[PDB]
Amino acid sequence: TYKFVNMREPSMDMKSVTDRAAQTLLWTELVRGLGMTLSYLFREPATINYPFEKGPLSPRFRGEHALRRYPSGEERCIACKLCEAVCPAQAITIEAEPRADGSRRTTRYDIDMTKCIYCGFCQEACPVDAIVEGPNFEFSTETHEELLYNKEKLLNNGDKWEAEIAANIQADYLYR
Amino acid sequence: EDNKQFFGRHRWVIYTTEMNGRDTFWDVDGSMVPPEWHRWLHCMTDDP
Amino acid sequence: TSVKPIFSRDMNEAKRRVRELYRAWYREVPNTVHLFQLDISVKQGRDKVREMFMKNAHVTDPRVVDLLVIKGKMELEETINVWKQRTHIMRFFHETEAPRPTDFLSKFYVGHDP
Amino acid sequence: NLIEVFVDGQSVMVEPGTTVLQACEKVGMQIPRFCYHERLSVAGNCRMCLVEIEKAPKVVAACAMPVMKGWNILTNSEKSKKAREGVMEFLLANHPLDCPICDQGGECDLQDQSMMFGSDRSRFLEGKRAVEDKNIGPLVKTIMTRCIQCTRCIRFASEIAGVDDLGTTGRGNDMQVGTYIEKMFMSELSGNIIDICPVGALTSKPYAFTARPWETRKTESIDVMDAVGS
Amino acid sequence: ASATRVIQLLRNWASGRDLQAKLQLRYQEISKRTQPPPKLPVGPSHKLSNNYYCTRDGRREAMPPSIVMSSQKTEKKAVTPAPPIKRWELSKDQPYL
Amino acid sequence: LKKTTGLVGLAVCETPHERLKILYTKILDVLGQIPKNAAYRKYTEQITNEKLGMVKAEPDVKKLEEQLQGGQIEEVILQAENELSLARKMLRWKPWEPLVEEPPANQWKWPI
Amino acid sequence: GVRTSPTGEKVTHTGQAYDDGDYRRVRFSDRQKEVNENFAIDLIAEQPVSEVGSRVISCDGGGGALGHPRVYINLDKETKTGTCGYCGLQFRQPHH
Amino acid sequence: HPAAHGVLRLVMELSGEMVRKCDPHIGLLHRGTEKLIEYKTYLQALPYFDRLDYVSMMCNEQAYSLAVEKLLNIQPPPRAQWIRVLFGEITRLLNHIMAVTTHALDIGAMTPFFWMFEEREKMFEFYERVSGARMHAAYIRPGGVHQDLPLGLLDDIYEFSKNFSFRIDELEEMLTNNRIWRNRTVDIGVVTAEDALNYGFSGVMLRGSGIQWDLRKTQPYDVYDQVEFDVPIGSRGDCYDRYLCRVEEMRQSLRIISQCLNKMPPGEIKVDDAKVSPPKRAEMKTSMESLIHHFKLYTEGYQVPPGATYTAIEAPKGEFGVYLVSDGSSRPYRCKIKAPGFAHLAGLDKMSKGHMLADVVAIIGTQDIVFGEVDR
Amino acid sequence: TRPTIRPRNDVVHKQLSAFGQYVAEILPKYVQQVQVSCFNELEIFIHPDGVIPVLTFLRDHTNAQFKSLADLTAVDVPTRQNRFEIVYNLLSLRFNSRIRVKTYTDELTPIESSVTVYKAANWYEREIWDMFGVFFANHPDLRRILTDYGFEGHPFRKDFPLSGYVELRYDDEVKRVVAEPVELAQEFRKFDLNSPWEAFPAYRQPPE
Amino acid sequence: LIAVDEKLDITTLTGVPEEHIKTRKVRIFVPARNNMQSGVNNTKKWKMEFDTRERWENPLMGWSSTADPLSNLVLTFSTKEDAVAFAEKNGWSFDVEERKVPKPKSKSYGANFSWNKRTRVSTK
Ligand SMILES: CCCCCCCC/C=C/CCCCCCCC(=O)OC[C@H](COP(=O)(O)OCCN)OC(=O)CCCCCCC/C=C/CCCCCCCC
Ligand SMILES: CN(C)C(=N)NC(=N)N
Ligand code: SF4
Ligand code: SF4
Ligand code: SF4
Ligand code: SF4
Ligand code: FES
Ligand SMILES: [Mg+2]
Ligand SMILES: [Zn+2]
Repeated sequence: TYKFVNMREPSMDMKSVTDRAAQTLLWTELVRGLGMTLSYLFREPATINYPFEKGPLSPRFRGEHALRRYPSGEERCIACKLCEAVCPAQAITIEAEPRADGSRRTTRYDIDMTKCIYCGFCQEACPVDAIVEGPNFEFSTETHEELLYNKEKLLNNGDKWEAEIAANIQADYLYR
Repeated sequence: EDNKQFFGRHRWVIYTTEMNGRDTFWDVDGSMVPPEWHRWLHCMTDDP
Repeated sequence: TSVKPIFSRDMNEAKRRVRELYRAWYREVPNTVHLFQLDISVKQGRDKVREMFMKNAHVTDPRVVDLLVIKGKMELEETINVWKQRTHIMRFFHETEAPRPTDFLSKFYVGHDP
Repeated sequence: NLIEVFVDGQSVMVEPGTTVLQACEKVGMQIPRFCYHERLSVAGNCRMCLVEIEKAPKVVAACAMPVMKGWNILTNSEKSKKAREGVMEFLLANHPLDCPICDQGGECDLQDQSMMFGSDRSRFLEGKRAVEDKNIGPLVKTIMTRCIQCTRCIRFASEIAGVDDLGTTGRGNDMQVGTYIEKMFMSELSGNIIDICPVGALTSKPYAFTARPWETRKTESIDVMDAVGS
Repeated sequence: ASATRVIQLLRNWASGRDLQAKLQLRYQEISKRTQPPPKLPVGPSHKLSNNYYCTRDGRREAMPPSIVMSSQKTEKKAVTPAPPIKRWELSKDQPYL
Repeated sequence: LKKTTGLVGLAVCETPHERLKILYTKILDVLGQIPKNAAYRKYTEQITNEKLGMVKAEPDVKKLEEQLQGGQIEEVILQAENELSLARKMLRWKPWEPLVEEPPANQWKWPI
Repeated sequence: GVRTSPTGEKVTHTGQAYDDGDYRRVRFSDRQKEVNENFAIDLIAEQPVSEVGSRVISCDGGGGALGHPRVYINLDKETKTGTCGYCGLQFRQPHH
Repeated sequence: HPAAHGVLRLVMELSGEMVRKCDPHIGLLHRGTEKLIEYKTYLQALPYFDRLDYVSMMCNEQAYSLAVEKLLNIQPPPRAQWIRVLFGEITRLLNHIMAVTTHALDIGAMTPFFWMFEEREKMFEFYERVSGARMHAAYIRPGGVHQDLPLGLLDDIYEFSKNFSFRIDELEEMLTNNRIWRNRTVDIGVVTAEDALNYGFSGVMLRGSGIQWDLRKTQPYDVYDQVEFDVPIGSRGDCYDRYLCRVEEMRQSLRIISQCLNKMPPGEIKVDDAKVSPPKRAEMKTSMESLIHHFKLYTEGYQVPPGATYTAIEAPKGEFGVYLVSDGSSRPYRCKIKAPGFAHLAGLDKMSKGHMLADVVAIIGTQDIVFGEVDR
Repeated sequence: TRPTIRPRNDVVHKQLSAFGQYVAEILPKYVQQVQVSCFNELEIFIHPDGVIPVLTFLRDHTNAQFKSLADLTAVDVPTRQNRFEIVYNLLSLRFNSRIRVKTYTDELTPIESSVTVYKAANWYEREIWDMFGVFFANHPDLRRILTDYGFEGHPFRKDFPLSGYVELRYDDEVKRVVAEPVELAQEFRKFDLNSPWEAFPAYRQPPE
Repeated sequence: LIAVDEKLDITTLTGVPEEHIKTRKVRIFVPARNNMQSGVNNTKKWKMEFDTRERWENPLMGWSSTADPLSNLVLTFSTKEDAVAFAEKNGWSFDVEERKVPKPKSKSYGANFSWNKRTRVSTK
């Protein structure tokens, strides 16, 4: 079905003609627009008091990255390179070798945050929940090099945000 | 917290005047909050 | 095998089109130097036009010549209409590229390139 | 003289004694396999290559069944698909969940043939089997929970390398592959067991954990360590 | 919202509508940020029997396009790509604005 | 009769039946120059005679539009004009001749 | 378990440390080098060994669906402990 | 230029202020999206479509997903289809708000911009709650949707839809009957129906010119054949008529959103086929087949049977099409993206004949061009 | 019920097959092949010089009113003698249908411009020329549309590198942006993804 | 319809730099089967790829850098003649490697139990 947005004709009776002439000479619809803006003036503003107030977020929010640990302190990442394989932008560089104790662990884990598109495929592809996208989004730097995270930086982010990251994963892990 | 205010303005933080070793009387950042209060303020949970 | 000609049929008509395009480019260099405020000479511009024409002097297929003159007309109209900037006109001159060595000994010294 | 056989109704002339697998190969169809290697003997125990003959009530082992005159080999029939699904179900029922920590990873025949010929779901609601890992030297790393008892390494060891220190001990679901003693499988042709093992049970120890198959670039060169010119 | 009664009256008179009925600011009427744990369904293929992938394989039922006519290889009525599209009906809900 | 056709740039015709008859007769005359065995000629002659029979049988515009199933009568007239121009061009092109040239051996193979 | 190189530079858990004559140390002047203080190898060594009276045990890292893929470790060799290789966790049978 | 949307170079010849010709120079936002898509797999190429028309993001995702599922010969589950339709209509509301407010801002009016962008902020919150990304969600995928809705999303969407017709009414109070707006828009950029069809216009351009055509009604996709809505039809084919059509399309999208909320069915969210869509995390961490399929899907990707398809949807800016060619591998062989704004910008020169500079600005606004999708 | 498999439309398949036979009969001079894919898409393969007659027929004929040019692209297949495959997507609003018309050409062979049948062909053919090097004979204004000014090479060809050969930076010595040979801080990591096990037997080619 | 008695050559139209037109030797070949798998589906199409050039280590982050535009460029061809024709018309030098197919082998399960031959297996 369909409807005509503009196919109405005005009546030509004297009362309607006089009303249209009054609208032409006396700017009725212009005063109407003025009244609408005055109403909005007296309404309550919709501005938050940043940075003392923050907009709502969800447990699914994708922000700054982090590498997690097991509750015993061991790193979760096992150098499986699934995140490196699935990364759309090829932002992850991983190099690994057997550790001293024989574990499969990474020696290099780089994420170029200027190449990352913050899509969250890496945390979907991780089989051990090692790499996650934390809730942090205020991590702007003053130089380009500071956005080239390495394994030490990501582990520090994980250790710093572990409580909030664990809470978000607990909240949203039943939908995954 | 003030639930009477409209959503978004119902929670707020007054930052400290000195954090770690930097004087933050006027220079207040949005990253000065610990992660738990960060989650509480950004409303990923209703429990402080 | 008979093939569909773009223009020019045989090679002589392709050469005629080449000469017409060369005249059009030759009469445009002073205006280009004036409008773009280039610091190069008019002689330098004409020499660059000549050099860019000469690097295709080994072509023997009339269709390839026709395509070359079509592209030359395109890049000439990008210059007459000032669609190009001074940046592109000077990109023709490689003013910032370092001179790559060409002798075997220098190439051996610099690196592994053939 | 050549005998005429049919693969999916297409005629093909094969020499007598040719197997169903080789006839399908001649017509261009590669039958799934785990224990069959053309350089080794025919074992026929993984049962992954079962195919249906048009009139036969019973599926045959394609890798070991010679073709007869006028056979129609239904490679993509319902019986063949169900047979492949059942065999893959058994294999993955006992296999361990070690793909991310497994060097075989993206170049695993169990994974590829599971993705092409098997089901997408698991019905195994029991406990799995865990097997003690053996040590056979500094070159080959054995994680024998991933073994699928295809006996390729045994056949290769004996037939090719002339070394008879590999075999199966025990029987039943507890059947194990190993030396039964602390013996190192040291030979000049040891890494070929790393190559022929279809799963990650036998993996290169110097290459352990370093890379994944999809990352690497393959350069086709020759060998200079000896005068054979491999 | 929090406002004086006179201010509300002036807003309603100027705008011409009862604004408190349709407010653009959310006051406790939204869902809580914490919810009970869900339990999502499984699906149609989570059976333990009579569930063979060969009978539910979408990709393997794809076929190469059928060659209707190939150069290499009574009075028929003229045909159309499809039956002509029927004329639309004018909306009953609100035919004109 | 109707004020507008509802389509921008398409005017209303006061004489739809006469214009349709003229256009269909012109189309039929043009098709007479096409060879009899040409597959193009038979089909368009059939559809034109089918539509020419309808326009000479129904005097009401609305009923004729419903019977033709081609939209509005102005759209039908426009389609008749397009068909006439195509008939002239096809008379020039002569597409009923055998195939110009078969493609190379592997020209439509896919995947490849 | 951080360690200090002879040049005064901290050593990462991967053993990274710039050489004495390496020019790349200039990037750390007037700035700092990012090294994580916690060493996962040290912590997992600090973890104890769980004794279970079964030949085969299963580890999922703890948390169930929040851990790692469940794997089964065979505790038959009495000369060493069985290690879950996802989480590096050691298990043993009650001896003596 | 404020009116040039950032990456349009319009080389104009003016006699005085009358426009003699328009020569749109595009490609200032050409990135090589199609070449990069050729180099990525099918799952890795989804965000590329997310970033093409960055004002109708879930609509682009839906078009790409429909094309890939048509090639794969699979079917999304009913709940996934209803979620797709619901978020497609929410995306249409977002896009039409952006279009109308930016058009009015190029004209000179800004208060509606601010109001309707507050509404856009609320819809962005919906996007972020389902997906975690405020705009580039990458939520609609071949086989269904990535995740299920949280347990309050439908209630909040109901509240938003309940309080939105008043916002549209306030928008109309400032523009619909305003004589200044009527003077600026009426009889500007008139395009005839035949010209629109030949030049290749689609969507609001055709409907404003008066052609009764809509893909959601004629060639339905997902569950658009189970919802009732009206298709606005213009009469004069100008900027004012296209503005009226867009406002009425916002109201009809409100209708569709209400129907989707009331008819949301239970069930799963992605095709129950682990060879195309990934299994759940618990199954991946307990089942060997599920772990294998997770590994293979996220490293190599599913293979798509060879073939070429052209699938189009009624995106908010017109017909958005994808011509996808697969050679049987895990990566697309060819992917041509047909953006509706390409043809409209091609037709910009004809529409601006005999007009002035401000008229050309209004014509660009009424065409509603996004140069991300124009240039690709 | 088979909830995970796309249902098929045999009625539409039959309609498309009938119309393909119809057009192949009407235009034997140019039409070389007609196909219907199993998801109901009609595809017509013609001789490259039949573009104008075939498209004019499909636009003006009463039983095929394909008044809208949905799309116009090309596909580069190096293994063919005529590598470029020009594809026309047409939409008929009268019969609520869509059709595809495919022709072939190589680097040096022009294709007649269809700006006289559809007006969108102007920018579509400009883009085809810009990205593939295919020349269109009677084009009102043929030039680059998407690439940079003075850009050399046609990027969408299969033999063109992903990152091209030049890159841009601002040089302070000359006070302008300059073009220099491409040099990457990190090289694009090429992944070999194809599995060595055949996935779809229905598409298997003869061993030859 | 004109007739040209010339070899096709489009190097002047491709836009490739003269260095990468002249100093490049592509390799036309059928890829060898990956020994780690028994599948043979990747050994059916010819490939054309360029010779390897220098890759060095980035001073920052230690990544692998390159300066060769054609390092990742691999083309797929259905036939050796098609691949050679493409290489010739684009002007690159080329080395062609003939396809290697396994020779047919006589397999018999009954040979595992020969009465007097050495093919008898000591285990199963
Ligand atoms: C001192 C403070 C005054 C404050 C007044 C504020 C008014 C509200 C302010 C908002 C308006 C500002 C933005 C509006 C600017 C544009 C307004 C506008 O368009 O007005 C022009 C308006 C529109 O014309 P069109 O629609 O284009 O029709 C043309 C047909 N060919 O036309 C006008 O000329 C109206 C101007 C007012 C005319 C005065 C009314 C005349 C009535 C006469 C009766 C009295 C006769 C006196 C004799 C008495 C005998 C006893
Ligand atoms: C950049 N984009 C998308 C805009 N709409 N820009 C604008 N200035 N209106
Ligand atoms: S969020 Fe996406 S783009 Fe960023 S590192 Fe993860 S996979 Fe790569
Ligand atoms: S997917 Fe997870 S375990 Fe695998 S390499 Fe990436 S972060 Fe490590
Ligand atoms: S052998 Fe194959 S299936 Fe088994 S864990 Fe390794 S990669 Fe996975
Ligand atoms: S170790 Fe490998 S080669 Fe040996 S039987 Fe087991 S799966 Fe086969
Ligand atoms: S391959 Fe034949 S049974 Fe194993
Ligand atoms: Mg191995
Ligand atoms: Zn564990």
